[PDB]
Amino acid sequence: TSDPVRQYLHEIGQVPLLTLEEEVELARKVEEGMEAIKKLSEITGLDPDLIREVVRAKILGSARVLDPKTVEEIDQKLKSLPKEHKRYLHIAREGEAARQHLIEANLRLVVSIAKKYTGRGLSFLDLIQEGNQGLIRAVEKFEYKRRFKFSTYATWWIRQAINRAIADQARTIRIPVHMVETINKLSRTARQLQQELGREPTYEEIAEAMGPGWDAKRVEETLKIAQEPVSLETPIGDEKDSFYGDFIPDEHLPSPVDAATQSLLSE
Amino acid sequence: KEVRKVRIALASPEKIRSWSYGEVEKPETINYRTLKPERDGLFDERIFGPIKDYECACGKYKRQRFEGKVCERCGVEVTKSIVRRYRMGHIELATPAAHIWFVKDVPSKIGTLLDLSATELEQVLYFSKYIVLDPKGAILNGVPVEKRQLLTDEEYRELRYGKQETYPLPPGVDALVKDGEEVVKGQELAPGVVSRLDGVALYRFPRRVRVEYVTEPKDYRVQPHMNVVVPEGARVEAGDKIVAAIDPEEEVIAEAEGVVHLHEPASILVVKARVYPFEDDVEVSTGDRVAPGDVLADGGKVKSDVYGRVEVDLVRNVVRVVESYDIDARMGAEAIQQLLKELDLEALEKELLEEMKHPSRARRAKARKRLEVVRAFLDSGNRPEWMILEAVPVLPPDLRPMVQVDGGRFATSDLNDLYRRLINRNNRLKKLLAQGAPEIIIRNEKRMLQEAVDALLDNGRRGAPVTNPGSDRPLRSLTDILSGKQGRFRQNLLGKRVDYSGRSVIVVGPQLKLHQCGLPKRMALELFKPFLLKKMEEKGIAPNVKAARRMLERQRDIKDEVWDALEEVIHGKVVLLNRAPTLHRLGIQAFQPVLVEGQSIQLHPLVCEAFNADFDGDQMAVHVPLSSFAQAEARIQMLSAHNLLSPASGEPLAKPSRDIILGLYYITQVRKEKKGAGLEFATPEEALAAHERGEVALNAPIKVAGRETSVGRLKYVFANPDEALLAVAHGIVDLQDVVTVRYMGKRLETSPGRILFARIVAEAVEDEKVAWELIQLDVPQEKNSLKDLVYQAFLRLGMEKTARLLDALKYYGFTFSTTSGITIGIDDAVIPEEKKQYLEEADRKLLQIEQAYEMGFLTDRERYDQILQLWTETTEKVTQAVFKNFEENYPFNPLYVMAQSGARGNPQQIRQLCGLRGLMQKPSGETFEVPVRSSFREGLTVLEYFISSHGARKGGADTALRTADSGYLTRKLVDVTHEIVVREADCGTTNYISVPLFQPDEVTRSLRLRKRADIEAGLYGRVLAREVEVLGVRLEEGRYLSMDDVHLLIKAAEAGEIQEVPVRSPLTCQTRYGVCQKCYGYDLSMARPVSIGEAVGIVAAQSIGEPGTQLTMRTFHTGGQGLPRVIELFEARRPKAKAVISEIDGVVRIEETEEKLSVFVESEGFSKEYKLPKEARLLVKDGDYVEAGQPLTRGAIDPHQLLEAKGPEAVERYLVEEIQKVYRAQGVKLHDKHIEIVVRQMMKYVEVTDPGDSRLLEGQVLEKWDVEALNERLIAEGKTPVAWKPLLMGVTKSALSTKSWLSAASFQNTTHVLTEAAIAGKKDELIGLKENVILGRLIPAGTGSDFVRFTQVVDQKTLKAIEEARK
Amino acid sequence: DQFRVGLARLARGVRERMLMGSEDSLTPAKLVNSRPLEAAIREFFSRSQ
DNA sequence: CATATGGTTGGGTATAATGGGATTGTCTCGGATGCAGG
DNA sequence: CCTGCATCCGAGAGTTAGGGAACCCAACCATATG
Ligand SMILES: Nc1ccn([C@@H]2O[C@H](COP(=O)(O)CP(=O)(O)OP(=O)(O)O)[C@@H](O)[C@H]2O)c(=O)n1
Ligand SMILES: [Mg+2]
Ligand SMILES: [Mg+2]
Ligand SMILES: [Mg+2]
Ligand SMILES: [Mg+2]
Ligand SMILES: [Zn+2]
Ligand SMILES: [Zn+2]
Repeated sequence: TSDPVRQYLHEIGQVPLLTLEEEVELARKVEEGMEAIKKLSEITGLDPDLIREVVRAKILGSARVLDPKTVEEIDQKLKSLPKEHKRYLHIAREGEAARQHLIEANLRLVVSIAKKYTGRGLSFLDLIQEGNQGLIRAVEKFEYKRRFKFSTYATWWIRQAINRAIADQARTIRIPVHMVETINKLSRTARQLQQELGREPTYEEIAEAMGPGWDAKRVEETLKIAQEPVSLETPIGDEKDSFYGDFIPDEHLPSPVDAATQSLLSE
Repeated sequence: KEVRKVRIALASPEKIRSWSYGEVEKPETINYRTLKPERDGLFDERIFGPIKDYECACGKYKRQRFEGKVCERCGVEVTKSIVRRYRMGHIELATPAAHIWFVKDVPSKIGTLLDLSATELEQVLYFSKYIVLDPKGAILNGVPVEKRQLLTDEEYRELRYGKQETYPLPPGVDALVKDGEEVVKGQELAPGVVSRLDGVALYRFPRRVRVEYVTEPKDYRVQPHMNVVVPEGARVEAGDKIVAAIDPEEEVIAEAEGVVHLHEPASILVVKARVYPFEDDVEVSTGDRVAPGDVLADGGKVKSDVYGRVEVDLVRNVVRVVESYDIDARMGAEAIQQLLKELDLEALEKELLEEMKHPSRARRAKARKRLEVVRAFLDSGNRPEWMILEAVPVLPPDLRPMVQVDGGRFATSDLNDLYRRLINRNNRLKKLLAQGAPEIIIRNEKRMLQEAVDALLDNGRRGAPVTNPGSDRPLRSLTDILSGKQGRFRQNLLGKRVDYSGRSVIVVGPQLKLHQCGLPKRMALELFKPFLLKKMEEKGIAPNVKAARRMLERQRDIKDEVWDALEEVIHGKVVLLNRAPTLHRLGIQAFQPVLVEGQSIQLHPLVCEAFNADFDGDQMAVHVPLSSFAQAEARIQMLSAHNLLSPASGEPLAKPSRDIILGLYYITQVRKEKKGAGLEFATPEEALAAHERGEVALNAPIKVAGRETSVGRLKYVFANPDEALLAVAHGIVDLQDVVTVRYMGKRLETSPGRILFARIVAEAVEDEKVAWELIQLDVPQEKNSLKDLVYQAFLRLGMEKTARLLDALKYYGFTFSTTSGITIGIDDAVIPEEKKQYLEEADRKLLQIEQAYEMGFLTDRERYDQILQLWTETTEKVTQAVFKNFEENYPFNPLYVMAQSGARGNPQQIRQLCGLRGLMQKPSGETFEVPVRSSFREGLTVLEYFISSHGARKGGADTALRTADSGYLTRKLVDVTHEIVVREADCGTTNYISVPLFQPDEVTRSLRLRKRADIEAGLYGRVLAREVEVLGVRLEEGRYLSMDDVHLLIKAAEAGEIQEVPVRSPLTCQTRYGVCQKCYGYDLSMARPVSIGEAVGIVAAQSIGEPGTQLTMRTFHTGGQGLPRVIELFEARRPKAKAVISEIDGVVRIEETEEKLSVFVESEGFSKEYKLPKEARLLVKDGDYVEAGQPLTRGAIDPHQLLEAKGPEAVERYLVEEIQKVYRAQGVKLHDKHIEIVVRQMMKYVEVTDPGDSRLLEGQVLEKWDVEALNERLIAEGKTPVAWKPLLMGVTKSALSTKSWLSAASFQNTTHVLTEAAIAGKKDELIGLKENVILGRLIPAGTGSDFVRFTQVVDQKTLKAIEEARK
Repeated sequence: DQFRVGLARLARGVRERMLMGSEDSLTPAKLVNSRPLEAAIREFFSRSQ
């Protein structure tokens, strides 16, 4: 009942894995469905994204909630094309189904990859969901003609999605991706120079070890901007009665003395 | 306009969206470079307002005069920055989410409305099972499916799509069946494969292909990376391709004309579906759902026969319809909201009303409970679908601040992290929906969003609480903010930190008057600083207030004249002194401050008892009432000199203690000598001569001429008190010698000390006759005598003269205690000789009991019990011996005098100091076999010390752990009684209670007159309900019973003239939300009728709660059913040692077997039986008579059973008597009025048994006053009245069931109270004190009462001028 | 006990480094990250009741 | 008003990889509830 | 069908004080300066 990790693991485990034949077939169907959909778009003259969306909506069925009017009208127009063209529509349907089946079958690789990123500011389920997004990207961009296995191309995209999500959402005050990478490089360099030096290095050492364009003031500013905020509800003392925010005075509102001074000054 | 009511109700998505000033679209808080809020973030100035006053973000508009100007370049309105703590935002959820308050508060509102269990609701809301919204003629396992049915994922899919199975085939093994042929269950598809479901079988990835040639065959191998194009059993032509491959050279082109066959399938897919070949364009595409008789292909030549889903396989030019349905089953908050919108409340209400006619009681109760929610929704106007959240409100940023500490670091609230998680998950869900992700991923994301909303609203309720990484601390949700001891209500609304306050250590102030306190100069300067600035401006110390403040800032810049200005500032004003814990109202008192040097507050000795204060490090707080009203209230109502009697018992509370009692007792005691010892003298001259010769002591009780006297009374005869005191000053006689003095026209044989005490009282009260009447001259002055004197002086003269007398007594008691020569030495703990004997006799008898064990006459229990009893009696005898020795040999011993005067000490402690320590308890609770035979003067051994340490530790633990149950009880009583005030002079009732004067004997022998103290506590100050004639004295109706009246009634009762007293009580008052003056009686702190406007509920709660904190079962001494029983009584708890009572009347017949026992109560109509364990003890005998409601065994009576059997008044009497027994056992005096108030609140509600022609439901609990008014209305219109029975509920359940949702929410069970009030749309009318305190209003009590607060005052000149103007 | 907790965390980091890297070019210095051990010691000596 | 610089943000990597990590010394009390008997 | 009977879960448990873990590459709006 509880513990959503167990529920998600069971739901992924209810889908059997794939062999080479099934994987290659699914990749072929997705690719030919994309080719067929662009062929339909060329024949009808409409936007490819819209026909992709209507085909996907008609496949997903009523169960999944552009309104039904446009989807029905364009579908019926699509079901009006003469022969040798509607075949493309059928191939597009099969390709979309193949894409869904491929993602559903390869979801477990996402969990396997994401299970090694815990303790970095994101919960387990968030890492899995971002890995799923990366898996969707890899499925969409995968090219089977190279005879390579799908997981080899999928792992890179899954890792990219997980890393981007960690860089984007792990901090209360958002720091841009390049600055986050700079902080990580600073930390790595400082750690290596700590181990080597047998003591914590001073800022000049880190500045020298980063390379040209780095001085001690820049290192200090970078470590200052890397500070994370503390909680106003941090417990102080053993008893459950004192919080950190209880010791912070308000400096915005004017004090009674200040207001009286202003009123007397106005008078 | 004034605020009079506060309403709480459910919020619609439209209401929430109208609250918001904009939607928060991003989880960003502030920029990492500039520390300004990010656009569309949690701190955006466009949504919540500008950070600076009257200034937009980009600085275009940086001045005022532009109120309401929305910057074109930034979008920031120009207004006060304070709006950042008022303006809300909102988050638009991609999918609806359920408000956890209405899901997890048992019983669930959503579950109760839709008849869904908690497990079923949990399963649906968190995406574990589906719920059907439209069956669409679906069949599951042969049974049609109905609405509101739960399907598992397997059942749902199997029904939505169908059945299929894939069986793999190892290489080299062929399939016995052909592609596209029906296969029945059990039909073997391979030598090691057996199918399970019916339907067509389909080859998957055939390994090899046989292509003939017009004939002769040929084989082609198919690798995994290549597919087959030609359908099974189809001829092929030259140049056509068969096995399409990745490589153009690897493609297989048919050389000649030949048929094609496919063998060695990698797997077989058996599906349950229909087949339909076609030869031209088809009409329905893959993924389409069809019905029977629908067009498939060939322009309608082929038609569908079953419900299912269509796949048009172009390889074999065939449409396959898998048997499925269009069922509309959904999961989650979307489905729950759909069910909620479809609900029609009126029809459901009608179904439940018909359901209320069933003979079953449980079913009827369920229908009533469901109807409660249905009717609450119908009356309030709230829509049920509003319990599902669509737009999440966002708290203003200034209440979830992100502030920079002085060192440049940042501190933030957990709400920011919760909102960030919610926004991130919502955005990811929206992104995933826009990408057409599979349903498993979407289901996971929707579950995560629901959990995020649950954590934001109430973290730590379902599942593991959300914590920040690197810590185990749960994040603090809004529910945590509202509720608890650290929550908003209890920490910031019912109690606050205040200005103009200080604290310091306290020191005794013996030279102070009763109304004065010593305040440090620096503390006073800081406390009265604005007044000092005004006075300094008035004088010439400073030109203006600013310069004065700068002067007072620096210590070295302070001069002499500012102190005189301060002395002028405080003239006539009072301050409030408070010592924690404040157990009763006397924990805060008003005093006139005298400015002193040093840093200690000086406290009057006579208020220390009221404060429970001493001088070993205690600290007290000081507060300054500011306005004229506050000063008048402090000077008139809470001044120390105006509060001399206890509000709980009416006894004096400011009274002599410790040194004062010691000094007065020392001067009022008389010497006794044994030199003469009753000798005989014929003439006084012989006695005088004998005394001069040295044979007779001065104060020896001799007999001369047949009368007892002493040589002192004949030798020394004084004309007046002045002569006796002059002789004392000359050393002729001592204050303790008995002489004869002429005073008040009489010749008194008394000591000069008693005459001096008489002169002290007379000079303090400035009246000789009344003072002579008040004092008891012929007794030593101790605690009780002084208390009686203070009370009598109060009654006869007034508080002002009483305060003067108290001060005089304090001064003279201290003076005479200083010079008395009271000291403690090691020899002052006199050891009696008899103890030695007492010990040897025991060492003798013990041996005998051991002989009693060597011959088998005694068992373990008998020997242990006998040893314990022996040592107990030895300890008692030693105590008596010690005190007899003190009384006979050393009548002035310091310990004896201290205990006898009531100054300090009790007999047990003296016994431990002098006689022996006694038996000790093991940690298991059993006594040891050897006692501690050493006193503290002789010194204990190591083993005895360790043995006593167990009891010492047990006492310490008991104190620390129980004080919180007593505090809890006090809080519960305040919450249940806070609304009761004296609201009128007379309610007009003719009902009353009868106070009894006799009690049944413990052996049922006869009635014995009750103890005087108990009768006093039950009778003093009450209003007589009926006229009384006793001892030729007529007590008229409406007479407040004074102490003399109570004594007269007791004396009349002792003569058999009266047995009971009829009086008014709060139990029978009819005033709404309070009592009346007559039904309450005397204000016990003033000994005069209570004033209208008094908050008597708070006084009652404090009076009950104060003694239990300390004096209940204070330091415990480990030397040889208290509070729990009171808590059990106030909560209407059923006892675990419950007794058995006689429901009816009848005769007793005991039926005894050797294995079982029973008691038959045989009436004239019926005879019932009671089976009880054989070991029990019976209070009745065979052939006895018992009335209804009488007990049949020993033990506590169940109050609910008594209510059912005997009625309401019997339960009120039982509750009052049983609560008073516990307090009497500890020696605490508390008048019955307070307990009666609490019991009246306990017995407030009724339960409907028959609704009659009303809208009420059977079993619906409601207030007795409301149902009485409704019945009166019913009678006026002339219908059938509602039938009800009284209910009894504990204090907690009564307090949580009140009408006011604010007080109940601030008391306890905050989430439940708030959810129920929001569902019902309850309006708080602000009747009680808690609500007005929460809103910061004037409480409707005391000076804020409507009876007194509209009073006007005018002088005669203005009044006559106004009269002339009227004329 | 706190040292053992830190050492277990260090061992986990060593395993991840072993797998994610290159078996041919590996040294003890590259495998061991000592930050968890120092963090555990600091927490014990600064935050333990 | 018109650019020119850094800061910011979106896109990409191809042997193969396929279900996670903690759990522990209170005590009572009251209502909801599933299970057993008659 | 009713009823009672263990069974489970949820909500309580005094005041004041003081205390404190990849890297790279290229396009694109934002802001700064004249
Ligand atoms: N946890 C605690 C501990 C103490 N207190 C308060 O501090 C006092 C210390 O008294 P104490 O223990 O020194 C005995 P005292 O009252 O002076 O009595 P005696 O003269 O008869 O010996 C208690 O009586 C309470 O008012 C509290 O509120 N919570
Ligand atoms: Mg505190
Ligand atoms: Mg004391
Ligand atoms: Mg003290
Ligand atoms: Mg004489
Ligand atoms: Zn602006
Ligand atoms: Zn009344």
